[PDB]
Amino acid sequence: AYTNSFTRGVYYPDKVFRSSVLHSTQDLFLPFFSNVTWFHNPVLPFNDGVYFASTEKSNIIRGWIFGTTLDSKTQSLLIVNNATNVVIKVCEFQFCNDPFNNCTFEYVSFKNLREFVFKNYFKIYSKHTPINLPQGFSALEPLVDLPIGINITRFQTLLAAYYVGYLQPRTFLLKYNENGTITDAVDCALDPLSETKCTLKSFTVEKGIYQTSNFR
Amino acid sequence: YNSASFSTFKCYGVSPTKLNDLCFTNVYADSFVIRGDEVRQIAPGQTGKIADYNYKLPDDFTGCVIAWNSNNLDSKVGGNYNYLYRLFRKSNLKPFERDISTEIYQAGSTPCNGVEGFNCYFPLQSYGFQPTNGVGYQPYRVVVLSFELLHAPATVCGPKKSTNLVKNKCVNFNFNGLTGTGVLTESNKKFLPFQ
Amino acid sequence: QSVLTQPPSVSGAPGQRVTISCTGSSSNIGAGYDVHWYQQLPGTAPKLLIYGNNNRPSGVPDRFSDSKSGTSASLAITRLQAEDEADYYCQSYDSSLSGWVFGGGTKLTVLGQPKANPTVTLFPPSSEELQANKATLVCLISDFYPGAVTVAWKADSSPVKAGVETTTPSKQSNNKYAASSYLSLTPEQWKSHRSYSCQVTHEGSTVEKTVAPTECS
Amino acid sequence: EVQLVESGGGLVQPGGSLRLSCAASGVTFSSYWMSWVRQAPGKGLEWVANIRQDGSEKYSVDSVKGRFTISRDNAKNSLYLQMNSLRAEDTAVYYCARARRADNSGYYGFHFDCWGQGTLVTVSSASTKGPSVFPLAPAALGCLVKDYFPEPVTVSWNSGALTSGVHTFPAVLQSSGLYSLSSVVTVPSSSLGTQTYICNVNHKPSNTKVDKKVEPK
Ligand SMILES: *[C@@H]1O[C@H](CO)[C@@H](O[C@@H]2O[C@H](CO)[C@@H](O)[C@H](O)[C@H]2NC(C)=O)[C@H](O)[C@H]1NC(C)=O
Ligand SMILES: *[C@@H]1O[C@H](CO)[C@@H](O)[C@H](O)[C@H]1NC(C)=O
Ligand SMILES: *[C@@H]1O[C@H](CO)[C@@H](O)[C@H](O)[C@H]1NC(C)=O
Ligand SMILES: *[C@@H]1O[C@H](CO)[C@@H](O)[C@H](O)[C@H]1NC(C)=O
Repeated sequence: AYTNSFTRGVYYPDKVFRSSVLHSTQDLFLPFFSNVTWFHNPVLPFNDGVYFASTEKSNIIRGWIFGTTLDSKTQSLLIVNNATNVVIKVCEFQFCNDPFNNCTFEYVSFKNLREFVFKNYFKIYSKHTPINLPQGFSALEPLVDLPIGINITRFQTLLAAYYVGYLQPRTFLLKYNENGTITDAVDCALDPLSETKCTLKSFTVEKGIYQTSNFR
Repeated sequence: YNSASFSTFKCYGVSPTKLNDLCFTNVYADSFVIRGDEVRQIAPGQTGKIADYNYKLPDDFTGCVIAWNSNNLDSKVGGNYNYLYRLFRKSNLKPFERDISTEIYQAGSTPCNGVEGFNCYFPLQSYGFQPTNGVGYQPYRVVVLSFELLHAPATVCGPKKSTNLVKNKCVNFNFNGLTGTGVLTESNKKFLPFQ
Repeated sequence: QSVLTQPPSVSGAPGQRVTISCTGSSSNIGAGYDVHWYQQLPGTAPKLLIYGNNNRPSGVPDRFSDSKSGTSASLAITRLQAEDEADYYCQSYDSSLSGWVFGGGTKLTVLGQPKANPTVTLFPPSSEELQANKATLVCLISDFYPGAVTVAWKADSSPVKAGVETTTPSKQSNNKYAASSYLSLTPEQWKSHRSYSCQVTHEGSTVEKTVAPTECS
Repeated sequence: EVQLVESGGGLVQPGGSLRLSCAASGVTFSSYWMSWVRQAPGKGLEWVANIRQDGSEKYSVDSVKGRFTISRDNAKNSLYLQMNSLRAEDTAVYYCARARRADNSGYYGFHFDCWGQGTLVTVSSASTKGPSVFPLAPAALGCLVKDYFPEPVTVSWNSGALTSGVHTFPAVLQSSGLYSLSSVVTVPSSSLGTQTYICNVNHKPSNTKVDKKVEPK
């Protein structure tokens, strides 16, 4: 299944407050109006980080798995929730073929729209919130960053349905409001008006003609 | 910096006397042994045959190459022959790309089928580290302290004084190594807890 | 010190199947270094069975496959034939030592199919041996199968003691083995005991072909 | 092919000293610098040493450190062994067959290029002597090759014309400090006197040839 990603997967690009500015940056973002893939079991390629979302009541997800092989003779990244704590763990794991030694690191810390983003040292963002792919705009805050680096090429979820789509290196314009929170954005390369809004650093473009770009 | 050991304390983008009143986002201490002459290839932008297959650097590096002679330690009285060069690869590594490998290089027309010979070369060979090794070909220890200096919040900080805060007067501040002069006031601005 | 201990025998009939072991420690077979084997009967060249741990060497057939993990290798034969009844060795590297490590030795075997009965006699010392004032006796247990035979022979009806020796592998055109047992005396004591005689037993055999290998005949 | 041929074997007293050698026939040694290797008699190969182009060589403490030495000369495409204080278990066949060190080279799984035909360190307080062979009047006839040195020697029947029926037991040694063995042939008993039966020993090592016709009384 393939499903619309519209106005979704924006996150705060760094640990800097910026009230009342239309800031602009090049980074790994989910492309606007592209396809998130929708699911109902499988492993997936961790192309260049992930945007994730799910919508269910009974708190159905434990956590996530990332790495090269997902089986022993290289260190692989695991995350678990056992209600009282989220756990992060990294090991040359002994995993089975259907997971519904020498560990290098460990750490501990429609009912929702369970949004999360992961990017490779390693970083995590979210907007785990009640809203009762879904429409509208919201921005993911950081959750964790881990000062570790790994050759990740595969991804999986410890379980029903969830959405997945991979970030790409793009220029964005970001509307920080009066409070330093992102509230709208322009995906530069989406269409000619979106590079026009980016060319003149604005969320409104007056009537006219504008040189936005070069062709060769 | 004060040590009587170090034969080189070369540093780039940071001075070693300023280094103790500063802070870094992380520091990576990249550690190994070489023949002492090869210190010339442990420098940013140097076109090193050993560097490109063993320990590369950025051409725009920030860090210190802290090296000492260790002949008096590592060269055993019966002769040391423990450590290995890497002599060959298909291509040059990226700025800190390690690449453990087991693969025969072919330097011409011969087929090697994963077994060595003339024109069929394995990547590694012995460092001769005799206790009698003269001067330059001795085991030299190196730590390359790589320093990251990113706009991210710092984590590896110098042993600085920690002054009391003053508000509503002009002061020459330094917070996490970020430094300037100003009137400091507590403010209403709603920083998110991660900013 | 360290050895890749190997099983002394494993067995299949002509055309059948076996898979074996060559077992060291985590300091060798687990220490990233892979394993090799050699076939070698005495005075034959050590014939290497493995290449890269992904191939066989030049001309070495498919039956000589091998498989390795944990703390052991496991070489094989499918399509066993009689010349495979031979000595073999194994090799790798050991981190507990400076250098290489070697295995305990293996004998592949064709199966013990027929109960062939031994021939039994001591080949006589001649009166011509007295040209050097001396005599010689061996008890022969030729022509049996499978495995081994009960060494039993006597002098003056008293039993011969400590005279045991190893059995010899299969003959051509058949599978039959041979074995022997040995004794010595001072030459005048060798005249003084007369009744050198064999009473050998094997799992099919009923009676001996025993003659009189006396001294001075 | 790296056709490796071993050479320069010797026999000296316990606690004596030697020099020995082996060569890659017609093929340059600088690509394929093999280490010394040997059998332990009745058991596997024993780890003697490793080698490298640069030197960096190591030996086993278990039997060969403080005694053996290793070197080569590419004008002569030959390995050498300067050796001190002989020990009895040194007595074996020696092959010069693989090159890469304790530090991994070639691949994490090796391949072994050529095992030759064997040179020998040999050790005893005996000296060269010929066997006390006689006709052993038996047919299923055989011989016992008492009291000789050194081993090995070529043993056959009718100068090799009777080889198809021949079988030889495990080797023997006597309180004299000297070797023996027994060889057997199984042939018709009724053909005696019209067919000839001879045991042959081509004894170039002892300088005492044996080629004697046998018949019983
Ligand atoms: C900045 O934060 C303030 C709260 O600290 C937001 O003001 C509230 O907004 C909600 C609706 O979003 C109203 O129901 C409240 O009555 C407001 N409270 C106050 C004290 O004004 C404000 O929305 C944020 N700024 C922007 C531009 O959205
Ligand atoms: C998603 O992918 C399909 C092909 O599977 C493509 O036709 C479509 O334009 C894409 N976009 C949306 C929003 O469906
Ligand atoms: C990363 O892992 C993949 C296998 O998933 C491998 O093909 C690739 O070569 C690895 N890259 C590096 C730099 O090791
Ligand atoms: C379960 O939760 C406790 C804290 O309540 C934590 O210490 C423990 O590590 C968790 N165990 C697992 C298996 O996640």
